[PDB]
Amino acid sequence: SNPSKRHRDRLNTELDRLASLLPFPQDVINKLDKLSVLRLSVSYLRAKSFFDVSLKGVQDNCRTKFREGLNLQEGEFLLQALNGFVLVVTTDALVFYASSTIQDYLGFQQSDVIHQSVYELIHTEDRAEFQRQLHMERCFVCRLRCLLGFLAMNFQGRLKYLHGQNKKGKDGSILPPQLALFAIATPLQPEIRTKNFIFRTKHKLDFTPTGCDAKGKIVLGYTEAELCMRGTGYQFIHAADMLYCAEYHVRMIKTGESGMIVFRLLTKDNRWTWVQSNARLVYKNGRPDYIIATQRPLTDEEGKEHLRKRTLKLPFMFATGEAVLYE
Amino acid sequence: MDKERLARENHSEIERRRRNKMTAYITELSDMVPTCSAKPDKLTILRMAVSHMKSLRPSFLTDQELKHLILEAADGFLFIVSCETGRVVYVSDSVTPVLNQPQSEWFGSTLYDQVHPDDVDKLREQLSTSRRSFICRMRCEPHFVVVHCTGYIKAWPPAGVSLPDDDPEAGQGSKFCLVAIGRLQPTEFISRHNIEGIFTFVDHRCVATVGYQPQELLGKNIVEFCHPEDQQLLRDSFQQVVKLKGQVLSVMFRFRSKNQEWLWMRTSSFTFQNPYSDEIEYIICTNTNV
DNA sequence: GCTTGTCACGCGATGCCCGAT
DNA sequence: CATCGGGCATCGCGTGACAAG
Ligand SMILES: O=C1Nc2ccccc2/C1=C1/Nc2ccccc2C1=O
Repeated sequence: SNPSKRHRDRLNTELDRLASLLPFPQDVINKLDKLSVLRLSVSYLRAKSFFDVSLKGVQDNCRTKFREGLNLQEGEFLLQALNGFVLVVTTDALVFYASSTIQDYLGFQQSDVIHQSVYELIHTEDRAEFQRQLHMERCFVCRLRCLLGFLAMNFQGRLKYLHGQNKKGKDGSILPPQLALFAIATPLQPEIRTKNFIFRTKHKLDFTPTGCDAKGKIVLGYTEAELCMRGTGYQFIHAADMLYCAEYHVRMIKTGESGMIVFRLLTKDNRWTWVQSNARLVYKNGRPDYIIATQRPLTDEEGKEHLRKRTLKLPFMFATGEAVLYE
Repeated sequence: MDKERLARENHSEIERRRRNKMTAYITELSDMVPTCSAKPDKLTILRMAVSHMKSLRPSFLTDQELKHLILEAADGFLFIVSCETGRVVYVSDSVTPVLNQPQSEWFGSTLYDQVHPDDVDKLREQLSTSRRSFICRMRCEPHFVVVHCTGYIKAWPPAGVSLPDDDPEAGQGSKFCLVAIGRLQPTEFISRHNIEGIFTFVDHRCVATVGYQPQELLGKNIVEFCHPEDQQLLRDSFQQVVKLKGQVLSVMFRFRSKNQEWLWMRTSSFTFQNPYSDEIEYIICTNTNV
């Protein structure tokens, strides 16, 4: 042996001692490096120091053993109900903490993210905004690196003093704590194999739906009974397509075939879905009897394209809004 | 510059920054343990950090620390209800600082009994048969607060939690449960009403016109937003536009804005006739700021 | 087959400790 | 009470082996 070797061996033994104490599974610990070991040790100490100041149960007249067991997992229940993950970031843009579910949403292990620069997980065009929210309530949107490209995510949180961080001065004196962002990050919200869905709907002569096939129930969300108790089809049609649909209804009355039109229908989720439909009159004894509309759902993009290429310029054509439907 | 020399310099710089990071983390450890801050070398700092971690000590945080972080970040209270009956299987203490209600008022109860009746049916559509997110009105004369709920559907009973024989849950036999968090929270626009005045379609421009979101208007009668002096005028307008199908009727009234402020609005209304039966589907209104 | 990174090791320049001045 | 050289310990630097991606 030699002095350098023995000193390095002592240092490495202390590093292995630190690694064996980290609050992570053994498979996570074994694949760690010395720098990550020290980083996670510092992170654990800082978290415990903060909770030593900030922190510290079912009601006493409502205690049952099952409810106590649920209380012992209340935190994980909240985490799973977040539909996203927790993120505590310091003024130094360091990830003070990230909940495990980050791996479920971005593909990053929480052991590789904690005590690292948060900007490493953000889109550059959004980084300038993030620190803007870093320096009491906060509700913004940023795009974060997603290893499952990027992912747009809404952040809802606050700025609170991260106590117990023992920031020491030039004088060796303790400094007051800095603000830190405590945030919950969730994804955003606005068709699949149903692109090849071609479904048919039967209607009365006034376009009151009286029948619907299975793919129609899957696309529009109504049961066959629910689709009929809500009046004619004009109660389902977007207000930007009402007069277009009415003109093509007049065309169908005067010809028996409406041709291919692209319009928006209201689902049971109170959502709008584009359809390419063709209504045909079916006759009984030479007198019209009922309409048979055979349609295909469209993505919002190609629906907007069809609306842009509308032959008829009609009022409310470029209007957007929400609707409800009653019986 | 030859590539081997540049590679060697990059490698040396990487190792230098690596040693820098190691010493900085050792300094942070010295700042983080008791008597180091109150000067030691790297070995003593590492040994004292080992002892401190041994005294402190799988998850990085505890369940209580995680709950604390989530609640400090975005408030809320956890509730676990059954999908069949809505029976409140669990409610956290955070319901008291959120709804001003004790845990007793929710336990042994059902979620439909805790929400506004006008939401009950909606609630059912969120409980029958992964993720869920809705908005309802919860209790606290009685009083209600708009609560945003987001959660998921978990197969009951939960793994790891022991269910004793003499427990009130032993005989329930629920198969799924909603585990959720509840939190407290000169232009014109077009609209579509029924014959009675109920908003059935609301343009998104209403936000810039009256300060309301479309969901805040849909379902409500427009007369509810009208000044009591102007209410009979608006009602007679809605009644007369039905008798005069095709004709356009304009009326000025006072709309109660989002800030409970009166705005002078001109609403021009006409009717949409079915191309076959010539019946009135709805009333199209254009509501313009004045 | 290149790139970035981890770990060990050789190597001196100081550090600490401490009999011996 | 210091100061002074021993020998081992600390510590920062550069480089080479080796591997993951
Ligand atoms: O193709 C439809 N599928 C539907 C499902 C539910 C309710 C209505 C419709 C459809 C209409 N196609 C039309 C064409 C011209 C005028 C009116 C209409 C409609 O109401």
